[PDB]
Amino acid sequence: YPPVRRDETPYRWLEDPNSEETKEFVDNQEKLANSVLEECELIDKFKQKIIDFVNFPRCGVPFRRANKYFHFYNSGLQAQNVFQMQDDLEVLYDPNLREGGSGLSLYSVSEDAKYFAFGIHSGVTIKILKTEDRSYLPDTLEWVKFSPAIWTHDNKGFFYCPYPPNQEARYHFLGTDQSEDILLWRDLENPAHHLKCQITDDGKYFLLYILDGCDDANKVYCLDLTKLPNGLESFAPFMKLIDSFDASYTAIANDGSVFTFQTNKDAPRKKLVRVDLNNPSVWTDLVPESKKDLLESAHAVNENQLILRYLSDVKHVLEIRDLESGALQHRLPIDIGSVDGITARRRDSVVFFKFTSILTPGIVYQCDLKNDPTQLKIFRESVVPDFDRSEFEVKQVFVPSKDGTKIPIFIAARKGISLDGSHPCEMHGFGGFGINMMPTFSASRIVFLKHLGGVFCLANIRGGGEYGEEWHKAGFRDKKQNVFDDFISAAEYLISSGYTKARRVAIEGGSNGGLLVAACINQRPDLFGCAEANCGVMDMLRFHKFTLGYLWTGDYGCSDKEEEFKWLIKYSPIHNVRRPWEQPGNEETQYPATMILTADHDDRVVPLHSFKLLATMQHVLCTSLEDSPQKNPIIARIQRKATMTQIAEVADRYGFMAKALEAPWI
Amino acid sequence: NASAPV
Ligand SMILES: [Mg+2]
Repeated sequence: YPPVRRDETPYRWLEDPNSEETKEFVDNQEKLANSVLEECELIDKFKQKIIDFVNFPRCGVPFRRANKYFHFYNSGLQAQNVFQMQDDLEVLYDPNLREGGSGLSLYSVSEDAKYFAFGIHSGVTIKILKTEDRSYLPDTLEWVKFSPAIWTHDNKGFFYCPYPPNQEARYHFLGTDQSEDILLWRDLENPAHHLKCQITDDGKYFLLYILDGCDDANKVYCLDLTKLPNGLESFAPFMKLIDSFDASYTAIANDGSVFTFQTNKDAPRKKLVRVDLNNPSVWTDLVPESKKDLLESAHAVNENQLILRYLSDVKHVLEIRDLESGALQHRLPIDIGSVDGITARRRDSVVFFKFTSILTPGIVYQCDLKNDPTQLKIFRESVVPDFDRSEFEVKQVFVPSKDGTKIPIFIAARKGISLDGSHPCEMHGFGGFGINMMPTFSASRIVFLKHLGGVFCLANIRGGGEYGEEWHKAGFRDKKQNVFDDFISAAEYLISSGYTKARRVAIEGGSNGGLLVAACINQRPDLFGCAEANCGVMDMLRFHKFTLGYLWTGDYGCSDKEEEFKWLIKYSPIHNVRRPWEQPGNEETQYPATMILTADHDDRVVPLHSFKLLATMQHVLCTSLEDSPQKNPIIARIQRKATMTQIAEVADRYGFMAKALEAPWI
Repeated sequence: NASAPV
């Protein structure tokens, strides 16, 4: 282990990325990592198996503009998905030709299908090309992050929500410099409010949603585009339908001024409501809140219908309903997995979506609502080469947390294995921000299952949004600790039930999921054989200061206030490193072999989090003693600055895991 | 738009 300087007046200095001492600190930990990974002889064998299982063709869900359909395609191992078009159900843009692949993050086709606006990481910048001949327009727009490009129905330009060179809502006309873009909204009073936006399917209304923090609540402003004196060239006169942060609202459809909205107002599991803009105080349930299932999303389709995607004990259910009445017309349950990517719009009569699952790589279903609304027909099916899925099975069980609450978890494993404790086990989780963790497809997970005899578990802990807003709130702010408790209880069940045994269990997560993993190792290190935390939040007292971690106080709180500081100090990972051997009746326990993963250019979760936690752990556990009991290594894998890049990382983590758990190859 | 489900 290398030398790390503890500033007693300890690792505040790592918060500066560019000093020598930090950049040499990196190199030493890079240097140490590779030395460790060199000992994990199964890295290469995993790496090749991942590549062989990922090598299958994948189609994105298609969408229609005018007479044309568009979709992403990948032949198997291309760096980045390629965007294609066709005349019925051709390359349009191939990012593998730029830098040998960054992918497209923005992609947006005009209503007439003439123009394709898209965005690349120039090191997000939006460009536009003509679909007829693939020639570029000159228009270049910078300072975009996650805003889409929303085309007006005149095909003359589009809305987008850039930051300054204080988020703004702007309109760009085709064939102008970005400096001529109309400013539609900003708020210097509330620099932290951020924006999402949308245009109604009929083209009459531009909708602007304002949000405060990552909380699921938003304002709703409506600009009627048909009542502008000289269109958007004026400058705006928003109708402020909702001007507070009390509930969430998302527009699903409108008939003239009569709008249908999804909301969580007085409805933690969500519902569809109806309001007339011309009479704004009268809201009426259209599809009431289910007291059982989360209404996750809704989409108007085939002129007069609706498709509701419900989440019901962490499985999807799709309902077809009448738009005007709200009446149930059909209900299609979905096997364990996830459907999503429903991009069909109100004047589309064929609906497409994607189904993936732990043992199912990707199916694009097509429901023609005109002709055969009953059955899902397969449009595309991906097949994992050399893999027979009927030797495996996934099942769901519910497990009691500390406080009594049920925690649903999925368990993927080989069929008919004896529950004898002898199987290596990987547990994933996230638990935060109302994010739903679905059991989707991962090729590396298959390698683990087949070539390591592994058992995999996905834990739907609190903090997520799986049982609605109550599930969320029961795992945020003062209640964050429950999330960690849920996860620990999940491992305990895997042990007691006899899938695996303490120290034969690995855990992995990213971002908040990184927090999750860091928190749990401190509190219960005797449980785990291996921990892997991908760019987590590890400094809970200071996270808010950097880049855009300020929009997570909604879910975490903040040290600034005292009541909150006291939740935080209790689980903040760097401030909770302790020698588990220095505790009574706990002496053969050490920390699991740990791998902290992070980039150099992640300006979401800044890497200081990861670095400071590494510094601390190596100190308290290893180098702070002369003959530390901590034998298990504590390293970082740092990604200097794409399919193959992403495969390398995972191959490493899995090789490390296999070493850590003494899992042999099969 | 992930390139691969790794
Ligand atoms: Mg909503």
